[PDB]
Amino acid sequence: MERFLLNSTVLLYRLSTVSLDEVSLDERVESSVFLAQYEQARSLPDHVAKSAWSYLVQQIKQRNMKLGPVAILRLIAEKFIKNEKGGPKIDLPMFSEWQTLMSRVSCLPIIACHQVFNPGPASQEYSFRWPLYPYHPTVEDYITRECLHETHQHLNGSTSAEECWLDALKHPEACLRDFEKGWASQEMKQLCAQIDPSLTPRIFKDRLQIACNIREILCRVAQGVELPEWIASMQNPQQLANSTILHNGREYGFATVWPIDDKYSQE
Amino acid sequence: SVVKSLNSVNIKCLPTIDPTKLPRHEPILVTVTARLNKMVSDKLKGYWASNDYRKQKEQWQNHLAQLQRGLHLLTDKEYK
Amino acid sequence: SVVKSLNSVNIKCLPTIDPTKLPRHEPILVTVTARLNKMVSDKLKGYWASNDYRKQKEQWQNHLAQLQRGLHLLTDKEYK
Amino acid sequence: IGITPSIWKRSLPLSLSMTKETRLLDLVFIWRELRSHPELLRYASDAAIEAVRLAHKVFSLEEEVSITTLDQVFEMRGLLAESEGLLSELNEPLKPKSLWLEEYERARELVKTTGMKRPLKLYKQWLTSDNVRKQRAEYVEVALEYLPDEAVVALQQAVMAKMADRNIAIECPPTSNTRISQYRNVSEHHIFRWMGLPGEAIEGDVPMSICLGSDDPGIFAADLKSEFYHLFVVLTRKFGLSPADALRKVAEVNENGRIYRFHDV
Amino acid sequence: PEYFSDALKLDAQLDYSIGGQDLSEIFEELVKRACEILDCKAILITFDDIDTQFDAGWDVLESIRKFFNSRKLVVVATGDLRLYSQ
Repeated sequence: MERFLLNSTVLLYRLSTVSLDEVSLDERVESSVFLAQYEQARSLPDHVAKSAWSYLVQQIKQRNMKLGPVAILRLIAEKFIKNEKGGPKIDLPMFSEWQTLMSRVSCLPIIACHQVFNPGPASQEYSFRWPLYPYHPTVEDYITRECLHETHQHLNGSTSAEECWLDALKHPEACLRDFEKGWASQEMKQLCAQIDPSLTPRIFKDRLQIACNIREILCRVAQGVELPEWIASMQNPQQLANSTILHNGREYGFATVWPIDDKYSQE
Repeated sequence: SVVKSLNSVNIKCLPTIDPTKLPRHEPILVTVTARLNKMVSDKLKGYWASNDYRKQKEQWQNHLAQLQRGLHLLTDKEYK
Repeated sequence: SVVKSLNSVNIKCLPTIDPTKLPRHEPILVTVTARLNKMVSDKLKGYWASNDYRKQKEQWQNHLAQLQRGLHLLTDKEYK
Repeated sequence: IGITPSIWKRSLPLSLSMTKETRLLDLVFIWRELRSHPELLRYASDAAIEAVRLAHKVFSLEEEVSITTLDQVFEMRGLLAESEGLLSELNEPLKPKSLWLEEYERARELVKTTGMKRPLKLYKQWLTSDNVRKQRAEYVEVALEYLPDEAVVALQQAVMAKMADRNIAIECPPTSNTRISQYRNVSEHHIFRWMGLPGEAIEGDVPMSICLGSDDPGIFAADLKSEFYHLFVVLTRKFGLSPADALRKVAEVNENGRIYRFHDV
Repeated sequence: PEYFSDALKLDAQLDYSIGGQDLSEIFEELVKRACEILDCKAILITFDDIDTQFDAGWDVLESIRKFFNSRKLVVVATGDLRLYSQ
């Protein structure tokens, strides 16, 4: 039920256009998410969707949280992921409906939230590279004893799909050439409209450029460095569509310095 | 005052070590190495899981581990 | 009498403590934190899951833990 | 969960003895796994009635306590005694973030919450009451055949369903260990019941996962290989199994020690 | 080090102004509860003569000055004040 708030075009439209000054969006998210579930899983009756959303709001309030990605990712991480012998592993009974979640919501944000608010055993070293798998001793014994066998593994592209988003960030304009060449074909014209009806190549560049600036802006919060004192200029998320903001009439950039040589990678 | 402008040939200064503001019996090495090991690993922690992090950290750990035998060799009750 | 005037900007005063009216081998710093931990715990109980009750609590628990890992050496007789 | 109740009753007095606290935990438990049983209700109903009788003897209480309250009291016995709000004063300063503060406050908050502290106050007497602790250690007399032969089997098959669901293996002692003092020979050992030998498996049993171990064989010179052969011999001779089929049954036990190995991957 | 986690304990009665491991803090409410239980406004304690070994009375002087301070507890001392000076 929480996958809608993390994968829905209609919320993105109501968040990529409305300014950051006002804070109260509890109504505008509730109305939007029901449209989001309407266009994603229409087989759900309204009252089931109404109550399930009402419980979600009520469940958050009892924990003294505020509705947002920092709080929603908490709920999913504790609902699905639990520590085990191998570290963070998905619980076996809930695995099947987790796989449904992966079709709409990426795993990278979820695993990060679980580590922060529920660390591993004795702070044991853990670098995340592979998607989480449920642990069952019977299968684990068989796999180690007799290895798996793959028969259809498309080599080209990326190792998985979540990292291809990172590769897309490395080419904010070159990936548009793939988009523009594909957009000439009628098949890609319909497929793009299937997800969001108002999807145009400039919007695709709009969102990718916006996603690029958000990564840098929030990185400065993670690194601990103080805010670059041009955020006061930006109050509308659309202003992040040009990789440069104008505050007191001078050029102010968004790109920051990262400790890693390759700032665009899984780690 | 000396160390304030000195932080600006590149030099680094450990925070001042006062034996009075310390346990009465702890020798100098364990105190100074605690200061020394704190930043140098924190400087490594400044990096985020880079390739050079693992090489420098593990070789640093061996340096401390091989010196742990003599950390007890700063006098004792009786030899064993 | 001085603390009476202060209790009656806001300034908080901790109750007077006496090393003679205390165990001989218990240092002052553990005692001053004991009285200091008395009030902060009491104020947290007053909130009882009000706004940002967890925020102050957890930042306090970690701070007490970090102090505890430095409290053994102060009472420790020698180095080990 | 291995010994057949008929075998267990061999050469025992007509009425055994056990501590009241161990008896009360039995009576509250037997109600849990028998009221679910559609035909073994008389035993469940009688147990629930007389467990309430025993609770009055132990807690010395004067008001009414139901079997539901007793179960709620006994489900909170896993908490640590020194958890705040349970035995120590509720208003105490917070301890400095040990690995125990998660345990200390967890048993604290859930006790405070649910809006139900009546079972908790019963539990404190179960821990820190002079009379209750003395009454618990006072022994009681229990009939040997309190439950009929089939009734005990119902509990054992209930354990199997629960633990096989949790998928928890069982260490089996060496069968050369004549420590039980209940089996006439090795062929009657309960390990054969778990593995599913015809003529030694009780109907309705839920097969488990059984690993192999040799800790206290009770003999002078022993090894795991000797125990492995001991199991293989009995199947071929006493139970009449072909060597190819006999090995597979004992091979399953030897492999379960590898499926549930504690060694890191 | 393991003592401090066992320290800090609160005085659950009368909520005195002193919190911690001080035993005097933990003593007055016991006396007052004893006094109301024992239907008295105070308890009289008698310390006998220390003529034989006055060195034994040093702990009594500490116990009187460090813990015997409540209004609802009366103590009768004796001996020779000159030896206490010694």
